[PDB]
Amino acid sequence: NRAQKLLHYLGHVMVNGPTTPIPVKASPSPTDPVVPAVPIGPPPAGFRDILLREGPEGFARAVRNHPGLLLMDTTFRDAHQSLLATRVRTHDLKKIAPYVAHNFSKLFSMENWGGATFDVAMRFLYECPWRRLQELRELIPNIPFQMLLRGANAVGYTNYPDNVVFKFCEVAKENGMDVFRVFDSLNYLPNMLLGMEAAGSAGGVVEAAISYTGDVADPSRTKYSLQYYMGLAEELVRAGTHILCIKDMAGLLKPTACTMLVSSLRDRFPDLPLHIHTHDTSGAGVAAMLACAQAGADVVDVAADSMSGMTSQPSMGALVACTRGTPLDTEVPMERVFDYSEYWEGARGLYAAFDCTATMKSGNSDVYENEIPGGQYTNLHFQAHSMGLGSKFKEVKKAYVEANQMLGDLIKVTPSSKIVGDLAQFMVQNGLSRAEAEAQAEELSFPRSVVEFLQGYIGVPHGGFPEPFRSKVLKDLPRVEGRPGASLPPLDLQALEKELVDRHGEEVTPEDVLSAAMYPDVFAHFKDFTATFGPLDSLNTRLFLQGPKIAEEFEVELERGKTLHIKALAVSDLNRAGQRQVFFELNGQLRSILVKDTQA
Amino acid sequence: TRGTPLDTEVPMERVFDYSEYWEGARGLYAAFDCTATMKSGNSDVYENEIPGGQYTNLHFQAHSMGLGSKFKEVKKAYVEANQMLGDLIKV
Repeated sequence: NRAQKLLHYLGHVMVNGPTTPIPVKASPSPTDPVVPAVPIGPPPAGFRDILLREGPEGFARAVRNHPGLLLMDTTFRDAHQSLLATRVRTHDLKKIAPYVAHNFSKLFSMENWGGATFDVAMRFLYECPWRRLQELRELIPNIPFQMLLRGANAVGYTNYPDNVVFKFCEVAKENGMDVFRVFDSLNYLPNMLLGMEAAGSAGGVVEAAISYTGDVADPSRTKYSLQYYMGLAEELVRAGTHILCIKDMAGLLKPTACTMLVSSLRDRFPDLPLHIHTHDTSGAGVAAMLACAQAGADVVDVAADSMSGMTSQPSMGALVACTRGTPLDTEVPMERVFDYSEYWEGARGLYAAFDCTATMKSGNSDVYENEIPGGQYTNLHFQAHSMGLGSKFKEVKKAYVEANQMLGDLIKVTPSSKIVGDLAQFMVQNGLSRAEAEAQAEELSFPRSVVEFLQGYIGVPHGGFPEPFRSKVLKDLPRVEGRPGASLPPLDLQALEKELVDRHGEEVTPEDVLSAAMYPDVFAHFKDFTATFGPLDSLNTRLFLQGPKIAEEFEVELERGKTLHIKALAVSDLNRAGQRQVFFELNGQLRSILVKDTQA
Repeated sequence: TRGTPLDTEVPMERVFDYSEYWEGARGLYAAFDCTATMKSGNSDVYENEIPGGQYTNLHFQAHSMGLGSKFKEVKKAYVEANQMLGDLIKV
């Protein structure tokens, strides 16, 4: 039934390995983290109260006129991709919410979702991000929430019908999501326009970001000029925004660049709040970060110190220590930060089998010449080292820049980063050179992602795309021009709902429908896997990944009344055809279950 | 130090290949390493005043014998121990 389901799952776990590959021969350490104590009464006041009480622009004016500085935490989304394979369960995260709210109250809001919030939580993690965000609201009625959003594509890598994004924003407002970060990988203006328009139409604060690239301090850089960025900012604010941001996954924000860009932003709008978000990858996050904070910055994005350094965002403890005897007046009890960071350090030791510190043990430099996203850099290095790519993985990264150059130097975050990635992968695995690729490419085959990009689904960049290569490779394929969202006919989601109901549903809800609208195959895989092995989100980290050691007693809580105690007794051996018998002990019941081995 | 009068003027390409070489040679001594034990550079170095060359083997011992939760008590009385020996400049 239900308990027998999870027992079957545990048997499969013990006999086999985990479904997700384990690239590195390592096991979780036997050191559990320590939870500091907090009171039971209501938490101190943050900024969610202002939104629940005042209009959004009134809140923005209050923030702009608020004396000092503010932080907006990000320890749920970006540190995952920057450091791990974005493989941190909600079980570890359902133990901090009482601590932070009852202690921290000056935080602006929280970042929960982002780029790798669905795929990894649908491919290698068997959880539901909808259910992940649904119950996070009841524990923090103190600090609002924000997600990272992609404009043209709703949550995927290719453009989708606009009304899909409309329902996306509507349900995001309905469930408890508070703030949006509207942004698209390229500078295709209609993408940002549609994203902000949908965010406003759904009803809620619209916060926009602009990707930054290159050295804005050098006049030699011309493709993304100085006045280019201010023109973009002016036209978007003319379209109507609440807070402006300068997006940096590459972490190339420089102090002189910092001060000049912040000054330029501040002249024409010393009225709207300025937002910033970056990755302390090269190791220069804090310095230029505080330069921007001193100059004109208002909202700051930071994660915990245990997931700091390396490639992720700057630590909150360092800035609080530096900006305490400062007019910005952080003025938050900073001793609690010690125990919070130490809790997270204790919790980090579990996922030692996968991390960016697997082989590259130190922080990532050379992003100033690689301009690869850190959240994607860690994933690339992880998968390559899983494939045993060592020093030869150096050239795997090397082919990326020429792929960009042949495709034209364009800004890349969600889709285009992956497109250049697998394009360079193919380009280098064929052992190809640039001269012949430019000369002869029509006969040369390419991955379907290259063709999809060349068709024009993502959109036209600022600098355009070369005509000869697309003409040679595309042959006579149809070409999509303008906004593909308008070009793509709107599709009825009611029929998809009926299809999913007829497949496995009778009370299913539309959030499942849109999660399938990500990709139906992964949704079907997840649905069958859950309908086979049992309900998740009651199992520990090492229990999920490594498994319970023999003769070890454990407790798992799923419902309000169903309490159970489990201890592992023993396992049988290969009898005739990989059939094993396992004996488990419940609180008062003891049963033996057969499990099917597959290595024969 | 690029648009500043400090004028580092160091060829910044060879620094890269130096970095990857030193990453390669660092992995040779992979049996014991600070990063392997302590995952990332951390705060709380303020009230501890640990010398740089001592925190390594100190946390080494702490997590080698499993004093993850007992390491905080080591630094809890560290200030009091020093003040018993008098507030001292220590190397």
